Amino acid sequence: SSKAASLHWTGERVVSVLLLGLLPAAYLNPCSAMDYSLAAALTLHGHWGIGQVVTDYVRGDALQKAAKAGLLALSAFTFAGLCYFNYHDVGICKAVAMLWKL
Amino acid sequence: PRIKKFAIYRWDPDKTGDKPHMQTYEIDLNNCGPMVLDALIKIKNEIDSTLTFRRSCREGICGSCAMNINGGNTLACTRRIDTNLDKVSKIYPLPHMYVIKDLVPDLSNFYAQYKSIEPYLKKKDESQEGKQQYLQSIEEREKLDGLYECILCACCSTSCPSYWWNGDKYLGPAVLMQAYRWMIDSRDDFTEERLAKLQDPFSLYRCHTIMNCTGTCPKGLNPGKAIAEIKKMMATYKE
Amino acid sequence: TTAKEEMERFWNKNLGSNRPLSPHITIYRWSLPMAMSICHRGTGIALSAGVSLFGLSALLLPGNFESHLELVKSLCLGPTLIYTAKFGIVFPLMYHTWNGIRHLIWDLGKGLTIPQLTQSGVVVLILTVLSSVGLAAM
Amino acid sequence: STQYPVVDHEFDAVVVGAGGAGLRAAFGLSEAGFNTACVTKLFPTRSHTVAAQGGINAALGNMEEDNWRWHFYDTVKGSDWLGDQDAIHYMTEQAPASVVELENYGMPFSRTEDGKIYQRAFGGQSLKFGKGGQAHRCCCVADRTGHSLLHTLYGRSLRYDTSYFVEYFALDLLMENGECRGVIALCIEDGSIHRIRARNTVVATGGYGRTYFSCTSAHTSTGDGTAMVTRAGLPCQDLEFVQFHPTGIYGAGCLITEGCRGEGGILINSQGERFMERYAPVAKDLASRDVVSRSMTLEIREGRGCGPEKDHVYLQLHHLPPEQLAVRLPGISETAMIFAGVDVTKEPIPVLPTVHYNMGGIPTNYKGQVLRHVNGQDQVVPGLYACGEAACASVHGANRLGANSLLDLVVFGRACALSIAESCRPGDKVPSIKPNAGEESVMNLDKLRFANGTIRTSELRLSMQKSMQSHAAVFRVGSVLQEGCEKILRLYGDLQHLKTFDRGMVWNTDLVETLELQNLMLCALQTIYGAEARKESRGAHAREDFKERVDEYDYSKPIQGQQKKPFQEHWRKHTLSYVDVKTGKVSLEYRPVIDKTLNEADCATVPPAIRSY
Ligand SMILES: *Cc1cc2c(cc1C)nc1c(=O)[nH]c(=O)nc-1n2C[C@H](O)[C@H](O)[C@H](O)COP(=O)(O)OP(=O)(O)OC[C@H]1O[C@@H](n2cnc3c(N)ncnc32)[C@H](O)[C@@H]1O
Ligand code: HEM
Ligand code: SF4
Ligand code: F3S
Ligand code: FES
Repeated sequence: SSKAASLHWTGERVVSVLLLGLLPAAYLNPCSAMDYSLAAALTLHGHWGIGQVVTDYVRGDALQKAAKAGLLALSAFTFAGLCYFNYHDVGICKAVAMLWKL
Repeated sequence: PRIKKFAIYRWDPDKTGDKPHMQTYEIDLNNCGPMVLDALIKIKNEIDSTLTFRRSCREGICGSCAMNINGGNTLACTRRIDTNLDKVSKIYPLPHMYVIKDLVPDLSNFYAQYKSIEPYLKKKDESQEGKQQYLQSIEEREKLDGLYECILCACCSTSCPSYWWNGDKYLGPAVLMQAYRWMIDSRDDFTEERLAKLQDPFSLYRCHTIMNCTGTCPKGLNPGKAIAEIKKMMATYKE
Repeated sequence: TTAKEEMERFWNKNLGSNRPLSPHITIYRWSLPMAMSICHRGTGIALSAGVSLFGLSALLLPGNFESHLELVKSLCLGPTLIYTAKFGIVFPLMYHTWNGIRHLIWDLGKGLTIPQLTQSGVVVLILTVLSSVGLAAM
Repeated sequence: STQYPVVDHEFDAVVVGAGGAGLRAAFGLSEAGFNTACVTKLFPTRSHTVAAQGGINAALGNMEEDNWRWHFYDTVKGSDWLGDQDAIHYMTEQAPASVVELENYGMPFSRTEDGKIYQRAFGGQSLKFGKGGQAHRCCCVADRTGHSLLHTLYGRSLRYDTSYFVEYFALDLLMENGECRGVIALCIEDGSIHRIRARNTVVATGGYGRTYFSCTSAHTSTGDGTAMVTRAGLPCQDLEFVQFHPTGIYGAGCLITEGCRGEGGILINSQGERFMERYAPVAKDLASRDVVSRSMTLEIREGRGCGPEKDHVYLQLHHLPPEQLAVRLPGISETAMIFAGVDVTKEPIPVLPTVHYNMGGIPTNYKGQVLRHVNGQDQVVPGLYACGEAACASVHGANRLGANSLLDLVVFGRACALSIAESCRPGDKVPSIKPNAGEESVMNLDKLRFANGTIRTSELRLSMQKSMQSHAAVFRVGSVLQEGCEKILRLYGDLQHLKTFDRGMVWNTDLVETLELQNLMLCALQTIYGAEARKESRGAHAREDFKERVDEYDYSKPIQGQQKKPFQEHWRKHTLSYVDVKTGKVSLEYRPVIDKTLNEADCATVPPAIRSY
């Protein structure tokens, strides 16, 4: 039957290595495509991470479903917000830059 | 004379309104075997015979006397008493377990989990069994070393915070290592399906590689390392 | 009796019993591997909190990034006090980053003995301090 | 009284014990379609067989070519002709099939270049009926074969609907007019008392090595089924036949395997001279357990003892290659370091003969059925079976061979199952006990639970243990045994002065250990009175006042022009021991040993001879 849990687990490690590939690459070659990738990976990695934390500590039927939804909303918003920030503002790379030569 | 203090976790299910307290004893190490169980047996036999705990083998293969001694889960019959008199031995039952009566923890769920992974040789064609001996190379046999030696003492699982929080659905290191034991036993035919039994967010995947298990095992085994090996099989098997 | 029935009965007896839970965190020996797993949790949590605060404010708050930077500049930019914010921002990052690599090497199947655990641990701590001092210095 | 709630159960069959013997019987009965209970006072995996190390004998002929009949000869000889030859035929012939049965269950046997089960040399084993030199038929899982024997069987046991009663303590048999109806048991968890009733009952409770101060056996080896057979006024058999394993560790008495000597390890006195060359030039330190043990003891008494106290011997392994010690003997390596601080690869283990195995126990057929003794003739006890160290089919006779008990377990657990599956059908009239049955076991329970006497349980235990140790060791003499006897009888009288401290229902181990003491004493009484009555030296029972093996014939010479001794004028016969529980008086009787095999044509009777190694 479905081999979903193993896929989710593998997926996680894939974005993990991806997120780790991006951080140095974003430094060296700061462009827009690097801003979005960072937004995608950062919030997806983040989303799955809190996922595990929730699934560990949040005990109960309808109470876990709820967190899983609250976290779903949080992520979508986080991802849109960063996407907005990239399109209509400075963008992650350049923001970090400005922030740092300070 | 050499007097050593022991502080042990107490609770009586038959005494009304009793709560978990610590009783202190004192043992002359001059007149006692070098291990913690020797001490336990000695206070039980001489000081107070209410002290209730599991034991059988005295040499650390039965796994009966498992308990949290001075922070860590081990076997009391296999760990030496700290000859340091300026220290008091704090003894507790296995962590995060229902205490039946002091030091004696309900392992029903533990054993049930073990049962749930079918820890025995499974064959597709079971009609030739008992007739001839199965062949297994010296190399194929080695893969079982450091896995078959498990005592089902529960020190490891009972040390995994993931097992604390999630004892109901998460199988734990002891059980998971035995699933793996059968997975790579070349005589077994049901590897692909033993894997599939783990395809949920809980049974295996509550392991976040904390490694208390391996670090605590009274027998030198490596449950965590085996969980790793399971996880890579899960990620790679075909069907 | 099935493994499932044994589990049902275990929980039925204990939940409706006067039995206590045996102490756990209150009694278990603190070890460096364990502390390091906890901080990986914590750092991971602090970072997502930061990334979410950052995206959500880009949606819910007025003005541009430049505007909020000028707000920071008007606090009067203490020399070492700014290094402190930089350090405290990149310290969780580096920690989780390095320890995250160490996690990936574990997923590969390597470094999973108690000797390797203590060594790789110490190493992560040392890499964190150095990349945290270096990054704040940039 | 109904302070104690009685809970009634109904099964086709009950097994008391969850060691190898217990398990094999339990799931063998279930496989056969019998609704089967299993009562055990420990989680199955905690039973003593986990502690087993050296191996399990079976003439698979994996190392060289072999014949089971050769194993047969070795065993009857081993037994010093107190071994019932019909049971030894059955066992040895079955032996290959029983070990293939285990390996096909999943036992992770050590392997050879062929991929077949690795077997090794073991004490007392030969090829070509004693003439062909050393044999290698001890099947093993490194030196941890009992552990994995038990866990594989336990693993297997989970495939069947056997009802387990874990951490339940059997008190007595449910007996009705000489017929066994079941068991009455204390549930340790909640103090409740349970009558389990069945058409057939299997007793598989192992031995009573805890009668002694120094024993390789578990704390839980307290002869509890032997105790139950006794209170039912049934005989025990050959209880005075107590094996001393040669190589128990000096400190905590823990077993170091014969496998060590089988893998090339040497026994050494303080002169350094490998002394088993002196006592048995042919077999050396691979001789019988009774002989090696006896030769060790004599080297101590004569000043060639080792250590500051001069009271032990040395088991040298350090001359063997490290990689061989690692692969063949990782277990003993570990425990010699843990208990004695000894690095097997550098220093020799300190070792000493220590109580190990009870070849006596509950007499049975080769089919597993418990025998009583009526008008000097064998009578099968309806509804009662026994197997393993608890039983006595006397397959081991006067001296067990190494790796024969693990075999005993798997063969006779299987047998009890087949005997039941062949004598009746599941669903048959489970016979009904009186509503007030097992009354007295409760009264006993209640008197012990509330016991407010003069002498604490543990103090009377140590009294018995040190008395058995000083009066019934390796060598015994009439006078020492006599003092030993009344000393144990005094201590049986002291039972009425017992003190208990725990009043609780839940896990009152104070109380179970007291029930255990009651059990240990009945095993002690019988071991010692029986010992003092036997006026000969045979197998493990060495008398210094009667050095002779007293048979029907003088078997050294040809038997032709010679008068066969009357039955009550010799000693080649099983001891049957009884005890009146009210006064602890030991009565004793004798039955002949079975010499004929199951088929002369396939397996010839080995008549008695002068037996040396
Ligand atoms: C001590 C020992 C023995 C041993 C050995 C190593 C050691 C340290 N190595 C051996 C070896 O390598 N090869 C071999 O052939 N034998 C070896 N032995 C001897 C052997 O282990 C024993 O003879 C044999 O294992 C006895 O097994 P058995 O199944 O017959 O009995 P048990 O394993 O000791 O367990 C007893 C069971 O009975 C239950 N029980 C006991 N009393 C009660 C009461 N009161 N109520 C309910 N249940 C009871 C126990 O729970 C246990 O399951
Ligand atoms: C590139 C550097 C990073 C790497 C290599 C990395 C890798 C990992 C890995 C492998 C895990 C799994 C931990 C486990 O098995 O328990 C993890 C957990 C987690 N990560 Fe990251 N991560 C990085 C950066 C980040 C960032 C920036 C965030 C947040 C914005 C983050 C958020 C989380 C969270 C919330 C968890 C869950 C905590 C837990 O489950 O214990 N990570 N990380
Ligand atoms: S792996 Fe070690 S700690 Fe876990 S049950 Fe087995 S022997 Fe005990
Ligand atoms: S303590 Fe744990 S979380 Fe996994 S590595 Fe060991 S089972
Ligand atoms: S009692 Fe056997 S493990 Fe300690």
